[PDB]
Amino acid sequence: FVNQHLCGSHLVEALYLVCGERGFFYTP
Amino acid sequence: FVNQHLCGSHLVEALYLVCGERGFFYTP
Amino acid sequence: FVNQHLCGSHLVEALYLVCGERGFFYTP
Amino acid sequence: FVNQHLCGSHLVEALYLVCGERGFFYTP
Amino acid sequence: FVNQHLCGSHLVEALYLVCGERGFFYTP
Amino acid sequence: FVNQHLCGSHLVEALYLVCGERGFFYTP
Amino acid sequence: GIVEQCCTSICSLYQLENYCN
Amino acid sequence: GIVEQCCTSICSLYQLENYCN
Amino acid sequence: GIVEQCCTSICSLYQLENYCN
Amino acid sequence: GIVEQCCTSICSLYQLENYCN
Amino acid sequence: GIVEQCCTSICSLYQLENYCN
Amino acid sequence: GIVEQCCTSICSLYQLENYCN
Ligand SMILES: Oc1cccc(O)c1
Ligand SMILES: Oc1cccc(O)c1
Ligand SMILES: Oc1cccc(O)c1
Ligand SMILES: Oc1cccc(O)c1
Ligand SMILES: Oc1cccc(O)c1
Ligand SMILES: Oc1cccc(O)c1
Ligand SMILES: [Cl-]
Ligand SMILES: [Cl-]
Ligand code: NA
Ligand code: NA
Ligand SMILES: [Zn+2]
Ligand SMILES: [Zn+2]
Repeated sequence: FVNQHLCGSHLVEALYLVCGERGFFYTP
Repeated sequence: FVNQHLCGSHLVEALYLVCGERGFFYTP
Repeated sequence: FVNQHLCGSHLVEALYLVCGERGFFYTP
Repeated sequence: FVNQHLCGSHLVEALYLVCGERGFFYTP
Repeated sequence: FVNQHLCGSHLVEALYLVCGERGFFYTP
Repeated sequence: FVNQHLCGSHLVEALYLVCGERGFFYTP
Repeated sequence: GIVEQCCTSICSLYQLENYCN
Repeated sequence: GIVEQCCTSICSLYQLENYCN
Repeated sequence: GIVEQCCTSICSLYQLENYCN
Repeated sequence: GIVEQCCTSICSLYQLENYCN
Repeated sequence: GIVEQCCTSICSLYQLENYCN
Repeated sequence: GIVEQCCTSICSLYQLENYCN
């Protein structure tokens, strides 16, 4: 699904911004 | 450091693209 | 001036996400 | 609405480019 | 046509990263 | 050179917007 | 607003310019 | 998960913090 | 074109490579 | 402006909020 | 090329237009 | 790590795959 693919791109960007130094996993 | 901050933004985008369904951690 | 130009692009995306419904003013 | 949220992200980048030194006000 | 417009933006970024030194042709 | 690599990412997005239906050729 | 104008039909550079200061 | 919660309705940055480490 | 090929179903890196110079 | 404030040293989310409407 | 022209000085919309098909 | 390796010289997508899960 391209819609999920594009959504996830923006999600990663948001997580990078908010998660600060702690970071994040992206899994789906 | 803003340079690292901007670099990391692009790194996350690249990891999202290449890591496919397996995903990734961003930690630094 | 290119470095500032690239930084600005990231700043507006961050403001978009931080400010949400309120929006923001970008005045360079 | 997520479609609009993703659209907005691209709109702010486009305004950044188009508006140059004028800057812009973003409101949804 | 907006959905395709947003998709295209992601496509060109992906091509940038995939194609590296070779560059790419975006012909819509 | 990473500065140029990050610059290029923004250049391709700008070309996407500016060139519209004409499209573009990207080469470093 | 901009979302109503530009998220259901593509806005041209001129249309986007509307939202500049 | 994050796709079901946040690709189907807008998640704020505050809400997204829940997906951090 | 690439938009028709790649904007509904995800194109793999391999598929995208076809559009490189 | 924001570029001067935020393009050398990282601005926190709190700092960025100052530029919201 | 574009990197030489536009990564040390900001390219205007007209300068960027140079690289369109 | 990734910043030292990839913010100081360009890492290709192939090289970046090493940082995946
Ligand atoms: O109508 C739109 C929506 C998003 C970006 C853009 O350049 C135009
Ligand atoms: O709900 C979402 C989906 C994608 C990006 C984002 O910031 C929020
Ligand atoms: O099919 C697609 C569409 C957009 C980005 C991408 O990597 C793949
Ligand atoms: O100081 C900055 C510069 C660019 C993006 C950001 O989130 C913070
Ligand atoms: O000179 C530049 C470099 C990158 C993006 C842009 O719009 C202009
Ligand atoms: O070496 C790098 C740094 C940032 C993004 C990228 O794709 C590669
Ligand atoms: Cl999108
Ligand atoms: Cl950058
Ligand atoms: Na205006
Ligand atoms: Na040309
Ligand atoms: Zn998008
Ligand atoms: Zn950047």
